[PDB]
Order: sequence, then structure tokens, then C-alpha cells
Amino acid sequence: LFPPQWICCDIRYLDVSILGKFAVVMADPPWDIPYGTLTDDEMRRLNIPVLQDDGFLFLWVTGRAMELGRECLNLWGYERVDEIIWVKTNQLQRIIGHWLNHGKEHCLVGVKGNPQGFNQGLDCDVIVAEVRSTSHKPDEIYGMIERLSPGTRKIELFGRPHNVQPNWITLGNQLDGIHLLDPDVVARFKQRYPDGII
Amino acid sequence: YCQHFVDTGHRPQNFIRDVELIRLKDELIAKSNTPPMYLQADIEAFDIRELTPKFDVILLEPPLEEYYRETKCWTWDDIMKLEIDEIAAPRSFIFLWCGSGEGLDLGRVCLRKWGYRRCEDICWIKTNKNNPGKTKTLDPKAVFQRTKEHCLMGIKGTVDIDLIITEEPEIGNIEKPVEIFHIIEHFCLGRRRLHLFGRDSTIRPGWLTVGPTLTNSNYNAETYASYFSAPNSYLTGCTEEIE
Ligand SMILES: CNc1cc(N2CCC3(CC2)CN(c2ccc(CN4CCC(C)(C)CC4)cc2)C(=O)N3)ncn1
Ligand SMILES: [Mg+2]
Repeated sequence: LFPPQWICCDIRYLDVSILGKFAVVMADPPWDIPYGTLTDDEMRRLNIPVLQDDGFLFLWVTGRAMELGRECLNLWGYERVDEIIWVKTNQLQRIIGHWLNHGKEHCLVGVKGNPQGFNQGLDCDVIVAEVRSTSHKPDEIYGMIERLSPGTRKIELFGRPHNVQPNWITLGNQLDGIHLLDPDVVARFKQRYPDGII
Repeated sequence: YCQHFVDTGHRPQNFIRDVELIRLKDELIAKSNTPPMYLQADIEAFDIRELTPKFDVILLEPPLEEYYRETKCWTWDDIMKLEIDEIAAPRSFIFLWCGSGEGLDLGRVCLRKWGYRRCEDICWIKTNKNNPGKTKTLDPKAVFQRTKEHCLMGIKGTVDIDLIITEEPEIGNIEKPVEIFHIIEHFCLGRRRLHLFGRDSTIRPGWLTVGPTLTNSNYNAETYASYFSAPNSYLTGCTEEIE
């Protein structure tokens, strides 16, 4: 089901095995460094490994999480094979931890298994784009990911409303209910949650 | 600008613009700088503890095999075996050029091995405004085209931006942007500053440069030490010199 799907929930307690396998996982976790953050143990124990057999993981990291995210990434079964940085600009295309001012955000890229059928090499590891709203990830990464893995199943973790995208199941607590359309997924969700409450 | 790079060959960063008077600090740094010293040594084969005293800042630019992906390469196995912690002052800083591959991970292992923690990740973002249609061969493991290098900053113990935009050097040129030195010098971290694997082309006031490819040496441990004997021992690099 190409159209956008989402599941409002606590990712700590939702059973992600219902959701099946994905060619791309993306997460912008709330690291423990204005909202609820997960401690380092809660992050290591997330059930990333059931989500993929062969494919890619996109992991936003900031501050201390550049080291922890590398840890979670290895713990979950991935090798880091690239790192995207987003240079943040304004509408005039100029540039906008405590030692330097941070004019970028980092996204680790991890590989798992033997992903096959991917157009690696189509984009740069630099994104340039205007900072939309505070704590909003930039739309260009979805395009980058789409060119990498055209028409495949993808899932975002700790998404916010505006993160919903075709071919993407978004998970996140600031979402509205449970919008599911892929038949294999509405099936496993009804078998695992008959009364619909995590 | 990412659907544009895939179309026209211009990297997203080719379009960043502009890439008060903090000038007085520069004067203070320049008045404070020791004369340049330099020493040819093969660092593989050289006890680093002979480099004395202990350094306030270490800039570490080992020649990675990846720098010559077109034209003696050090491996992260070799780098990791250097005993940087033996020449670092108890409170001191390191800036390590990590490349864009395994080095972003193996470089953090090194930082921790030597007793630092990373507090800054500085990115050298390389534009291709003079050769858009020159897409590079990729690392086997690479998903994306790599258009940047990282320089990790580490502290042990107790103004600027974390980006450097310049044009990609001509293949086979390995120089790092000289702006790394400005970022470093603007931090005011101490006057004992060491560049390992520097070259003749990187020699610079206020710095001791050690490297196998230097053509001349003027290193003298005693002469070097005299620059920091009292009342010059604890200057930041950015202050009035002591009368
Ligand atoms: C208790 N467990 C939970 C919790 C949960 N949510 C948690 C709350 C969220 C929504 C989802 C997350 N977030 C959020 C804010 C800031 C960042 C940092 N980033 C850096 C990278 C970036 C610039 C591209 C974007 C910003 C990253 C994330 C929210 O503002 N709100 N969903 C399920 N279970
Ligand atoms: Mg300067």
C-alpha cells in the first residue's frame, strides 16, 4: 500500500513484529542529553533487529549520541557505511557542543545483511536545505532514500505528524490514531491487538 | 538541492553563500606565536616521548590510504598504535583528520584510547564548482557519494562554526584547508602546538611540525622549551606578551 500509514503509540511497548520487514529504517530518536527522552538502555533495547534482514538504517545523532548511536547501530546488527550531514541555511542560503556553533545535523547510515537492488551512489552525503521548524527533519532525505530504494517498504521511528510519507509507516506518539492500509499489516495488527490498545 | 545534484552534477553545497571585527584577536595570536619549529622524522620509527614538553594542542593528519584513491599510507591499525597520550598535556586538545570512511569510527576509538572525549565534529565540505561532471569512484561500502572529510576534536581534562567550505583539491593534492589552523588558533588553548605528519607546505608560526617528508629541521628540545619557561608558561596564545 503506497499511501501513508502511521501508528500512534509508545515505540517502547508496541510489538513491531506485526509490521513485517523493511528495506529502510529511519529514526530520529529523542536522545538523553521539551519532550520525553529515552534513557540509553531503553534505546539499546529497542527492537530494531526484527525490522530488517537486508537493508539500510538512517539514524539521526547529535552531541553525545554520535557515540551512543554508533553503539546502538552496532548492537542492532548494522555496520556504519556512510554519514549524512545536513547543512542548515536560511531562505537566503547562508549558514546559521559548547565549543563551536553547530551549523549541521548528522545522520549515520548503516547497512545490514546483503541488501540487493539498491541504487547506491546517486546522491551526496551533504544535504543543503532551509531549517523549516524547530526539530523538523528536512524533506530532502526522503527523496534521497526514495532514489536509493525505489518503491520499497520503509518505516520511520519517532516520527511527527508532518513526517508521514508514501511507502512509509511512521511510528510516534504525537500522531493521530492508527491508519493502516497494507492488508498483511492490518491482519497481524488485529491478531496481536484484538481490542486495539498497546 | 539533492534532486539538482542528481540532475546537473552540482553538489548540494555548491550553492551556499558567503562561504564584527574579530581582527584584534588575530593580532594577539600573531604577536604571541612562537617561531615555527619543524623536524623531519619517520613517526612510525620514532619514539614520540623525545618530542617534549607535553603539548596543549595536537593536530594529527596521518596519510590515509583513502587520500590516494587516484594516485607510505598509514592504516588505522598504525594510527591507533601511536602513543599520543604520552605527549599530551594533562589538559589538552586533539584534532584528528578522520577522512570519510572507517575513520569516522576508528578515529573515535583512537580518541578514547588516548584519553580524550569528542566534543566537536568539524566537517570539511568540498564543493565541485569547477568540475561538476566529475563523479568519483565509490568505496565498495559507500551508499552515497562522499564529498566531505571530518576532523574530530577531542578534549582531556577540565565564535566559529563546525564547517569548512572550500573547493575539492586537484586529485593527488592532499593538503587540508588552512582554515583548520584558524579554528584551532581561535580557541586559545595553549602555545605548545604540535602538527604530526605536517609538511614543508604546512609549517607555520606558533607550531611545531613533525613529519617524514620535511626537507629541513630546526628542532631543538631546549630551544623549544625556552619559549614556554616562566613567565610564559601558561599563556593562552591570545593575550598580551609578558614584558
Ligand atoms: C516514550 N517513547 C516514545 C516516544 C515517541 N515520540 C517522542 C517525541 C517526539 C515524537 C515521537 C520526538 N521529537 C524529537 C525532537 C528533536 C529531535 C532531534 N532531531 C535532531 C535531528 C533533526 C534536526 C533532523 C530533527 C531533530 C528528535 C526527536 C519530538 O519533538 N517529539 N514515540 C514513541 N514512543
Ligand atoms: Mg583566523
